[PDB]
Amino acid sequence: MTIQAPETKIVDKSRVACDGGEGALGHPRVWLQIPEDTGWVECPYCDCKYVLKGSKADALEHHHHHH
Repeated sequence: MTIQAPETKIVDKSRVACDGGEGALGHPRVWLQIPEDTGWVECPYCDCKYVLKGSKADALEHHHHHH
């Protein structure tokens, strides 16, 4: 019903100290590891999708591709 909330957030480190959705829906201090293999991790409470800084999942916005 709530269509949830895919909250994309780019982090500097791979292991992210997440919490959850609403106060009563998590927030116990949880650390999720972002795999460079894909570039993101999701927390099924607030649906916070953490993208790794500069990862292949962070290849949006605009390309560069070097020479």
